[PDB]
Amino acid sequence: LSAEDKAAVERSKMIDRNLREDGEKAAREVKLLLLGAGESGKSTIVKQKTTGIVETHFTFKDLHFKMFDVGGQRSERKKWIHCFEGVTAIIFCVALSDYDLVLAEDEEMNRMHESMKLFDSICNNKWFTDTSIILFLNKKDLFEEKIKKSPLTICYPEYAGSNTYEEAAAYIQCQFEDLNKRKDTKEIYTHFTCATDTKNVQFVFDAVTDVIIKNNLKDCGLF
Amino acid sequence: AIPVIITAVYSVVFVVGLVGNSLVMFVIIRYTKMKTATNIYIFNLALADALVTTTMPFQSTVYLMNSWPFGDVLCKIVISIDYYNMFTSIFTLTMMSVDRYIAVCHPVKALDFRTPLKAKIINICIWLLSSSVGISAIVLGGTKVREDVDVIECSLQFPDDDYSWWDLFMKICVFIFAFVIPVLIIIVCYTLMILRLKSVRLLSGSREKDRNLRRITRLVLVVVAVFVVCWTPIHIFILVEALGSTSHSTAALSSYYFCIALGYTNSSLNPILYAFLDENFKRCFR
Amino acid sequence: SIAQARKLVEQLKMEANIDRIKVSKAAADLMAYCEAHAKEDPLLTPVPASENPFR
Amino acid sequence: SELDQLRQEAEQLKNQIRDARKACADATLSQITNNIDPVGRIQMRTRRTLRGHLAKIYAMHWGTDSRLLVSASQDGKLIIWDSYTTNKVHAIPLRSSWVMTCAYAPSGNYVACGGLDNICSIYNLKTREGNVRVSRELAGHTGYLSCCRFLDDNQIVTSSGDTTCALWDIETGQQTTTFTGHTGDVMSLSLAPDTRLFVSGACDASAKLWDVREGMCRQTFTGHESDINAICFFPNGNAFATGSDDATCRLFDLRADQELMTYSHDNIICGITSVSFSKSGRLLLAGYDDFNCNVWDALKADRAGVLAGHDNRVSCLGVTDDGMAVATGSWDSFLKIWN
Ligand SMILES: CC(C)[C@@H](CN1CC[C@@](C)(c2cccc(O)c2)[C@@H](C)C1)NC(=O)[C@H]1Cc2ccc(O)cc2CN1
Repeated sequence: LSAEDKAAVERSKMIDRNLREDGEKAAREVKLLLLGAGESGKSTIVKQKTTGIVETHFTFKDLHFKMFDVGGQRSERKKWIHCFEGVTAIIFCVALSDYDLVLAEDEEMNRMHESMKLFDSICNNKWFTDTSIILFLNKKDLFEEKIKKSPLTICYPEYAGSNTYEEAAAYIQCQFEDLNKRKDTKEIYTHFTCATDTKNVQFVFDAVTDVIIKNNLKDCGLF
Repeated sequence: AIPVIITAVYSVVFVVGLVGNSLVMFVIIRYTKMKTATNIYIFNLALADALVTTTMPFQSTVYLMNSWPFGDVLCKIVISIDYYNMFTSIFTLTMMSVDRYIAVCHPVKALDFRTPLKAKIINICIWLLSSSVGISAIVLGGTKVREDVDVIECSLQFPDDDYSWWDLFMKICVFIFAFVIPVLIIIVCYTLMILRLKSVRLLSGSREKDRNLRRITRLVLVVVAVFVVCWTPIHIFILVEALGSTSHSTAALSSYYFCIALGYTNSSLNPILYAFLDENFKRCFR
Repeated sequence: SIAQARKLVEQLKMEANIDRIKVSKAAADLMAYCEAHAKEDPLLTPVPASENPFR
Repeated sequence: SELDQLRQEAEQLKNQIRDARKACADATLSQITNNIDPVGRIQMRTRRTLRGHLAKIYAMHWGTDSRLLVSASQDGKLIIWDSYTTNKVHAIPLRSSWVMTCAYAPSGNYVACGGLDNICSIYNLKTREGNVRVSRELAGHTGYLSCCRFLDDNQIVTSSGDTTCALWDIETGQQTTTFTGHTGDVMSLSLAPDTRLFVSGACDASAKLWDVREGMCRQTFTGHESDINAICFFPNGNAFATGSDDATCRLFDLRADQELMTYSHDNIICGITSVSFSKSGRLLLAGYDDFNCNVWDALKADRAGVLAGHDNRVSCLGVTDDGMAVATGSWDSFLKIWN
């Protein structure tokens, strides 16, 4: 038709090609939903002004992870959780040493109970039927001496076991794993780590590789 | 009496293969999006079966009349599209298994090696590789008579000369590159795929992901079985009547038409199996 | 706190002393605006092929 | 006891307001409507499907005219479409990939962009240098922005996540006024056609009328029972219809602030993501989570047609200012234009 219309069509095709070549790398740029309780070891995990979602870009073995820390979002979580359907996994950093102290400023609710409620909310969302949770339990070093004096009776008056480190970690593991109401399509990965412990990148790499194997079975038509 | 039933069953399986392949092509054209790397491969299977099902009335009428009133006009093209189908089906079943293996065992590089552009590139490459054999068949085609019944069939153009060694080298080469390298690659890739699926944590549980892995392994096993058990006795028959000598025995032609019936039944059952088993068509149809 | 309660009660007191007239007249003039502009709406009456440039 | 006395005074005065608006309703809109000619079936087939998005589309906005609309999606791309030719003029990159609001200014020179990053983005579309460049980086909201409808070339109204609406200046970046009074979180904003007032919906089922020149809530009304996430004025400016996450649409007026008409049906139990009017106001277009769009008689409260055809849940729809066509965006990276 007109030359101006042909120029507009050519510009539209050029920017469609640019958009295609810029959005093709968004599949390679894998993304993670990092969330957790306040001062629960979430700040020290990211080392391995918008006042909103903090963006951290890091890679391991050429995979280009993205983490969306939602620590500065004080709004209602229900109405913005639907923007994370394209996330591949959920990182849930909570501290094991936060079982006895409730707020360190007031006495109405333990931090571990609120963490359990948050995990049950974020694990049974209809948006995350098939998003595997990478549960993280960090700062075990402070939990080593904090279990010798204070038993689990402060946090749970139903323990009735042995006041030892391994059984305490196993019982916290058992409480967190049983929060999942559908174990068939959902698998929750857990890693034990400290504030000065390495090999978290290996765990999250194994996690993301397993989830994308599930994806590759899904699109090929087998899973 | 005897040819009444077998021709009727052949016509019935011809009709159901045509209608199944037609509906598969229609849904993959205008009802299911073609962006997945396996979508173009099942498209290639559909096209190859559609090209080879057309020769089923030719096979039926040459079994009936024991000859053909076709000449060199179309026996040349229906003998070129035979090898075109053979190489297409074999190399698509090889590349699909390679794609699945590189999807499972190397998922970090599957995001780079499983782009639709690269899938189209590999598809065009194997299309050209089949087309070289097809054009070799169409330039080495022709017909001749046999001096016992004076009937005619179109085959490779190789007269009585010193080309018998070349014909055996061609037959042994197509046998190796049809049922040694491709079947070996398919078996190795699927076994390594299941071995890698052993070690994963989302498919090696006890409630339902273990039986998900069981049905996936049953899927690849039945695909390999349907391909091999149906396509292989053809290769036994032609390789047996290549190296030595084989006359037109009554047991030979009956086994020959039996093997042709199997090698058409697999192509007829491929669209139905890949429509009721691939689970993307099951997800879309619901 | 008590300041929030004071702010809410004063804001609601400001909203209390506003003019409110009959709802039937609001329905009537809504209907009047709908019928007076029903001609000027392609979604109500489909314009022909010479018009309607989404063709 | 002073706090209890203040609470009792507020309760009895709100009861007085409720009694005044109950006695103010001499008649309902149904028994005035029930003797008019009904609207026939709106068999509106699709005309344009603006393919090109690679991610989930949440917001769209037209101009004063057709042929130009902006679209927002989580791919980091803010595409300005040529609607008639199906083309696209600009592909604006975003610093933050979290977007759920966008607007096209009446002058056509500036666009809105915001989301979970808590920052409003304004880009200059017309520049001597050939590109699309950000002009003012509007920050000051502690919550996520959700609706950013433009007053004019220099004034922008932003609905935010800290339960407060705000009017900004482009040249300074500061809020002139801060609209406060919504208890719940706010994800609805619609400006009046005369550019004098605006209504906003929040999570507490509250629609509040605000004045822009002085900044206080003039009227409020609660008729819903779920989160309100879709608001728009009637084209005459004396009414506004409310779309919520309750499988119902409700119509309120600016003059009495009461329940004029509810748009709810038994076969739909899914929420509404967007609601807009045509320029006549007879048809009300309600998006749905039932993977389609449905139109409504704004007076007869009956289904006048279904714009089914989306592969996913819709999130945004806008009828043009000349009443020409509606562009329903959805989560399946499509944007279908209906006529
Ligand atoms: C795929 C199955 C179903 C048939 C299809 N084919 C199609 C063409 C055909 C009907 C035919 C062609 C020409 C004359 C004639 O009497 C019959 C008849 C040979 C059957 N293919 C064959 O018989 C192939 C199988 C084969 C395998 C290995 C090899 O080195 C050469 C060949 C050539 N014949």
